[PDB]
Amino acid sequence: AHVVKIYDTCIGCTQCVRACPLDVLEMVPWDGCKAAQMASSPRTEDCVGCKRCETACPTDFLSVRVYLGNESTRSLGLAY
Amino acid sequence: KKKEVGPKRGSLVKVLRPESYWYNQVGKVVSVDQSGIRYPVVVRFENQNYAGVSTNNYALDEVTDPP
Amino acid sequence: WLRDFLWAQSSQVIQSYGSALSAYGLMFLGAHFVWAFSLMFLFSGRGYWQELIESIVWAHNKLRVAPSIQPRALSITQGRAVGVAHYLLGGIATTWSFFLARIIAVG
Amino acid sequence: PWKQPELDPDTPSPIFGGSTGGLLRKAQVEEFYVTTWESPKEQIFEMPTGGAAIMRKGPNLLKFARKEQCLALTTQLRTKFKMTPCFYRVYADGKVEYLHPKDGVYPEKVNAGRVGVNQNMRSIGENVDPIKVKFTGSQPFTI
Amino acid sequence: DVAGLTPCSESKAYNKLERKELKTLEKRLKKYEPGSAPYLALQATKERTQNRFKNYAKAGLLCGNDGLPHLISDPGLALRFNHAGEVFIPTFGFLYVAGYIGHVGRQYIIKSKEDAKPTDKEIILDVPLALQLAFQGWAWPLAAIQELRNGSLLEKDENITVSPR
Amino acid sequence: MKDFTTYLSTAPVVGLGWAIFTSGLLIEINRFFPDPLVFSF
Amino acid sequence: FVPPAWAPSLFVPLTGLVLPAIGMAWAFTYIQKEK
Amino acid sequence: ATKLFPKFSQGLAQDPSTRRIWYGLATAHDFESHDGMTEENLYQKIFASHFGQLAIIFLWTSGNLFHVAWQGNFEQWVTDPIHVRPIAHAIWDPHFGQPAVEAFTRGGASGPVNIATSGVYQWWYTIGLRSNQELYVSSVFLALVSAVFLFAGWLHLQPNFQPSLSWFKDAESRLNHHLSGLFGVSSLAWTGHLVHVAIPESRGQHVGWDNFLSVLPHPQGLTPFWSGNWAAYAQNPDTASHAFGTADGSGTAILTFLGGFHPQTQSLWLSDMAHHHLAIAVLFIVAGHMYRTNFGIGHRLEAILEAHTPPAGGLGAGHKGLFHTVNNSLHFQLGLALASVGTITSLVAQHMYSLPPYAYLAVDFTTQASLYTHHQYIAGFIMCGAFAHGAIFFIRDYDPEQNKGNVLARVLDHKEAIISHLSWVSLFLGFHTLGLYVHNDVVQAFGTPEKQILIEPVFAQWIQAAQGKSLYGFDLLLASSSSSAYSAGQSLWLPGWLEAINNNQNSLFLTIGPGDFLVHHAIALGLHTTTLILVKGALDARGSKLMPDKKDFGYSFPCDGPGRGGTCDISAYDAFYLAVFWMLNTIGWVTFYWHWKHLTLWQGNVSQFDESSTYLMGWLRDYLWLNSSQLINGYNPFGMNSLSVWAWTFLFGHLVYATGFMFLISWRGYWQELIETLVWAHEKTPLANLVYWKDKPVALSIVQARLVGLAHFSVGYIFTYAAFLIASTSGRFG
Ligand code: CLA
Ligand code: CLA
Ligand code: CLA
Ligand code: CLA
Ligand code: CLA
Ligand SMILES: CC1=C(C/C=C(\C)CCC[C@H](C)CCC[C@H](C)CCCC(C)C)C(=O)c2ccccc2C1=O
Ligand code: SF4
Ligand code: SF4
Repeated sequence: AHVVKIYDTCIGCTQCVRACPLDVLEMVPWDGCKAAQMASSPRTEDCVGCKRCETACPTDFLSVRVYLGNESTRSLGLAY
Repeated sequence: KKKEVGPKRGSLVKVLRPESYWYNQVGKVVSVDQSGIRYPVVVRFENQNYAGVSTNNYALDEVTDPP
Repeated sequence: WLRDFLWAQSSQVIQSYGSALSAYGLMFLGAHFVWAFSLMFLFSGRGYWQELIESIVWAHNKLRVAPSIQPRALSITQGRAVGVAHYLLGGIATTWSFFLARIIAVG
Repeated sequence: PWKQPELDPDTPSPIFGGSTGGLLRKAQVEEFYVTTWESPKEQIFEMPTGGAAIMRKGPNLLKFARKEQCLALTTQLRTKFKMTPCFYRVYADGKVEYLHPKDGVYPEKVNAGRVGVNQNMRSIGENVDPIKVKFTGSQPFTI
Repeated sequence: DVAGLTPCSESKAYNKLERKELKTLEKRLKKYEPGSAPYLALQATKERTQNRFKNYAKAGLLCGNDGLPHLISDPGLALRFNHAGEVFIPTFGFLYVAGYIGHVGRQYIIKSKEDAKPTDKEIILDVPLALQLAFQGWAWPLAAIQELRNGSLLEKDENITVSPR
Repeated sequence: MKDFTTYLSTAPVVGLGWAIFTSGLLIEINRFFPDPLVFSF
Repeated sequence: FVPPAWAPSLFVPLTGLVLPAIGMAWAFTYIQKEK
Repeated sequence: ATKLFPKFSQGLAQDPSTRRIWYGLATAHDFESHDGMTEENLYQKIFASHFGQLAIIFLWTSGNLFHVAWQGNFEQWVTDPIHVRPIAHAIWDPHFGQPAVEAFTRGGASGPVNIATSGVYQWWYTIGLRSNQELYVSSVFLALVSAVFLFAGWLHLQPNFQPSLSWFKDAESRLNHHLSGLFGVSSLAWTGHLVHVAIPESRGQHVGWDNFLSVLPHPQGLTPFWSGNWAAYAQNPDTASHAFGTADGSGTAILTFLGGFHPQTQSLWLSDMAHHHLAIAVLFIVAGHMYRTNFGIGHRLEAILEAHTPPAGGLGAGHKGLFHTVNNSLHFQLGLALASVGTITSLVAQHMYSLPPYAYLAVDFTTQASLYTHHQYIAGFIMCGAFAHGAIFFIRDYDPEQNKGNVLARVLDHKEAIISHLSWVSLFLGFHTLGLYVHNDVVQAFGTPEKQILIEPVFAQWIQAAQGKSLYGFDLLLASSSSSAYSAGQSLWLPGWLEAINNNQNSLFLTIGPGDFLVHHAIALGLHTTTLILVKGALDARGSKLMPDKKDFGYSFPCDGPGRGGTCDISAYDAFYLAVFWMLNTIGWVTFYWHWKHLTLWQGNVSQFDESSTYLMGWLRDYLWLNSSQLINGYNPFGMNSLSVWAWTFLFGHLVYATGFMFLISWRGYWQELIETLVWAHEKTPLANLVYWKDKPVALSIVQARLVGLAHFSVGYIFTYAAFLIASTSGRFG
């Protein structure tokens, strides 16, 4: 499926997870940010690449990136 | 700890981050975190980016004086 | 329709120059222009024009004439609206000019 | 959460007529998703696959063909009535997989029990150029 | 007599075009009584056409094989054949006016930035300030080249917003 | 008055004023100098 | 050397009907070829 | 899942959708993105593909020769090259009706035939082919050559025959061999064939393989060549009253400098072209042994690249590091090759019509128009391909650490300045050209056309007066005998060239007026705008402010979503796909100008073009409406003339244009939802749900949609203009 990569510039604001319509991201404990939270993608096989997480990222550039490629039944959003 | 880990709050800074929207731009320091995070320098900018935000966190090595 | 309706007619529109119907021919040309100009908004997208605007921003920043209000490309919905509006206006005015010139000259 | 709940097919479905955007042949060929919640009272909600239904006072079970529909129903129930539902995925052979509350605390929380995966520890824009990774099968963002 | 072309006064197609225009104006005029407003309107149109055809002649304008006047754009060639007033003087005048516009816009951009919310001044114009800068732009090239001399016309590449490579 | 003046100070109103001013200037120039093409004093 | 007169009556239906039909048959079997 | 059709992509194999087919075709020959691909395997696949394309080209020209020989009138056209029209191929359509069969019988044929417009008849008459048996043996020999090339590609693909990586990367030896052998001795053999065959065949002497090694091309017999008296070859040139098919007014000359045209056939002299190709061969051979091979002499590419750096930091590091950049990145070489070849075919198009090299080619108006239009469209297409593959080079294989401070790093550093200046010049040209055209149209509409602005193109007229055209007057070179340019070559090529350039009948330096000036500025606007789009796509290919990480997303990706205001059409592929539209408009402009000017020249009403190209009503009415009367009357309820097929393919092109509008305007969400509804309809129906699809039907990708819309748009454009051009030039001429 698609590739979801999260960098260290994330501030743990949990906006990307709330904007996710397929429950791909998660919040794990961290020490590199003030909020002590870091975004993770343990369910990247269910991500369709809608880039809704990138819209909700408040940091400049993007702390979360979605790269398309190798579309599957789950990645193409097919009910059939 | 001694002095402060970053620049003086409220002072103008120039962002040296190349991938940032505010590269070679002047912003105002809001607060500098002292716990030891990667990007403690909170900078507020007068002009918003395409996402509409105006604040970002930068590290110590990507801020200089306004020339 | 191509020959006996569109080519058999519309000869009054193109021969209207030098007469009182020449404004219909000018409006016909302007309508063709607006219809063609709509296609750049109907096609393409936003990132291309955004980067072009970034280059123009660099050009105005070199001369220190960059506006305080940041210029941005039209939104995708806004670009679609501009494209459909100019497309409809061009087609409507084309048919209007052709119909009026043909029906006034020979009618 | 502490113990992963097991789905019950005998739980009553919410009061609804016939759906047209319901489960297709993929439900009997590939996996299909099933959402469960616990309604304290009867009320009318809007399904993402059609019109409106009425949930029963008790357990409620619904079936969908896409996980996005299940999460849309979940967030609608959480925003409108604070229901906290949970959906499973059932394959063709009957394998049941727990999907939304992986630690039972929802992904908005942390719970100090999830290991962060697929996290690049370098800043964005510090990735190598595609010329550096050529004829290797490794993307610049995958390192 | 440059580019194998004849002057408009010496040309025959120019006079033929003028005669045809006068003929069709007279044909339109003959359908109205002399004591009617369309008659005076068509007489004024004919007088304007005759004045324009007289002014296009005896002014250096030349036409080739169709009676439609042609314009020479190369300086020097236009200078030695009295064709500078065709495009050479108008292009200098347009450059003067365009520099006026650019200098006025630059002055308004610079002078409305050292204040709180410059976008508010951009969207709601300071009309007395705009008129003052409008009446102060008569010496735009002097101020432009002086700003070039002191270096305030151009910004250095360190304070300029730049796209990543 | 000053609120109405700031409304008149908005960009579309001053653009409209410039539009009428420039259009009227060019129209009066064309009317009192009928159809010129070449600068001949 | 010179082809016979019935060559347009044979090669044109062959490359207009038969050859595209067998090409589409081979392509359809190749698209849906599974392990 | 995991079907075997995309064997070059394991990820595409595990795609249960119809898109797997489509992405299995568009990514077919992109070997750099294939799984488990090495550089040596990529080079071997490239070599096999090149041999395949060569075999296809040779098979195609063999088929052209065979279909001209069989079901053609080559001998009848040889006898009378003025009246009877060439025949391309016979028509066997069972859907044809009897009036359609009767109407298509032209050129003295026994069946329905197509009038040839490719111009191979004139070319094969010029090179010396006269009989149908010669065309037959040439076609079968080219078919054998194509089969040999296909077998060679297969054998070089086979193991223990694949070339090494250093064999492909040996740039110096390849450059020397292709400069000296592919261009030098090839041109030497071609001009030897010219001297041996074409000049005797143009002088009524048959030279064949049977009588080869027996007939001497020059009566002196090669002894002036060894004696150094090369001027003896240019002793008795062909006279003005010389027949091309016969020996009347012939001569004994194989190499000369008789600049101009043959008066009988309005084409360049065969001896002049033979001398030209001999000089070209000598220049290529003497420059084909300059680079450093395994011998001790030669030139190293990297040494000259690194040494050519301006002092005092004019270009920074200079041209250093470009050798590895060219050698490692194949897309850079692809872009350079496509740009050079596009400039070459642009020059070919601009030099065929003014200087016809083939006998009886200028009289064939439809042939010249079709050849010019085809060459210009191919030129624009590979111009755009050069720029697109340059953007591909910038995205895929470009290491700034390698070429740091060089010319590439510098032009990537100030790319904003280049893009801004090109945008400014595009805005300037477009604003002033549209303002001038609208001003002229309004002035002509008001009944007083003398008020329009007609800026005389004095620069081109001054150039043409400096090159021999005395129509504009003036006293520059090649018009006054006191000039050194007139004195030099006064008895070499000037008397013929001046006669050719002072004639208004041919297309050699035609009269240029204010309408020509305006359309030339329109052409300049089109070229500068397409250049602006393509260099903005190439320079911002690997990154921009909206997408700094554009290199990680590849060359052809749809968008980044609606975030940051909207990011659709941000890849360099989208910039190329917009530049395809702009290139199509520009080539449409140049072909409209060429077609209207040449049609008014052939009709003799050059004044109509002079007074009608100023305003766009003249372009719409006197060109797009007046000349389309015979096209639209190809088929009607009254009957049918010979231009029925051209009217049908004209409407066909307008239809494909509309389908391009379909695939370009509407985007993916509506069609995806409609496909979902159709999937439900097929799933929930009796007597039809027994069947099923092996792959799930999905809507086409956004990049795929752009490509399909571009293809339909370009196909409709090409077919429409080809139909209009051929029907207008052939319906009233011959
Ligand atoms: C007699 C004095 C003299 C002069 C006139 C020059 C001049 C030149 N030398 Mg040089 N040279 C000199 C002495 C001189 N040199 C000496 C003493 C040495 C030591 C032996 C050299 C060694 C040397 C080397 C080794 C090389 C040069 C090169 C060059 C050229 C490029 C210089 C440069 O940096 O680009 C000029 C500076 C720039 C910053 C370039 C800007 C270019 C702009 C951006 C392009 C604008 C294009 C624009 C769109 C055009 C619009 C027109 C429209 C119609 C399209 C230039 C023509 C180079 C060369 O051959 O190039 C031809 C080269 O490789 N020189
Ligand atoms: C025939 C139709 C048409 C026209 C006129 C234009 C015009 C333009 N496009 Mg193009 N374009 C079109 C179709 C068209 N497009 C299509 C179908 C595509 C494929 C999708 C593109 C793809 C494309 C790209 C990729 C690019 C352009 C660019 C441009 C600009 C070129 C600069 C120029 O020539 O000076 C301007 C000339 C013009 C004719 C513009 C029209 C201005 C006139 C004078 C009217 C101005 C207003 C007037 C005073 C009336 C005011 C009142 C009114 C508003 C109510 C210009 C805005 C380039 C650009 O943005 O420039 C940097 C660019 O990068 N276009
Ligand atoms: C007065 C302000 C101002 C100034 C000084 C400039 C200056 C420049 N622009 Mg910019 N531009 C402006 C406004 C301005 N622009 C506006 C409002 C727009 C949006 C329509 C643009 C759109 C634009 C584009 C798309 C491009 C430029 C380019 C350029 C450069 C070429 C010069 C030129 O005439 O380009 C031509 C400029 C125009 C046709 C824009 C004219 C817009 C209107 C007609 C003028 C507005 C005047 C303003 C109301 C005055 C305010 C005074 C105040 C007291 C009220 C130059 C750096 C080009 C470049 O990059 O060159 C390197 C280029 O490609 N500009
Ligand atoms: C010397 C010539 C040459 C060579 C060797 C290449 C080679 C390549 N190019 Mg390039 N290219 C060229 C010319 C060339 N191109 C030209 C002239 C253009 C401009 C049109 C382009 C534009 C271009 C783009 C924009 C892209 C490439 C890409 C590619 C790669 C994919 C090829 C492949 O295996 O897929 C095989 C591909 C296909 C089979 C698709 C072809 C479909 C065509 C358009 C259909 C034909 C149109 C029409 C329907 C025909 C019927 C007409 C109708 C009337 C009957 C490959 C490296 C791609 C790449 O590198 O991937 C990132 C890429 O993105 N090229
Ligand atoms: C219902 C309306 C309609 C529509 C939408 C179309 C659509 C089309 N026609 Mg058709 N047409 C129609 C009715 C229509 N037709 C009718 C009724 C007739 C009469 C029989 C024609 C006669 C006709 C001809 C003769 C031709 C077309 C062509 C075309 C294509 C447009 C090519 C294009 O986009 O280039 C964009 C447009 C241009 C490049 C030039 C536009 C024409 C201008 C006026 C010429 C002057 C340009 C010149 C350089 C100066 C301008 C410079 C600028 C800076 C101002 C497209 C398939 C052409 C074609 O197939 O492709 C070339 C073609 O040759 N049509
Ligand atoms: C061209 C283009 C742009 C760029 C267009 C922009 C930025 C809008 C420009 C509007 C101008 C500023 C309107 C005013 C123009 C003149 C300056 C006003 C008239 C001047 C005369 C009176 C002198 C998009 O943003 C876009 C977005 C989505 C889909 C397609 C497109 C698209 O095609
Ligand atoms: S939206 Fe961005 S900053 Fe916020 S938690 Fe997600 S990756 Fe981090
Ligand atoms: S290409 Fe489509 S999905 Fe992408 S930004 Fe544009 S409209 Fe949105």
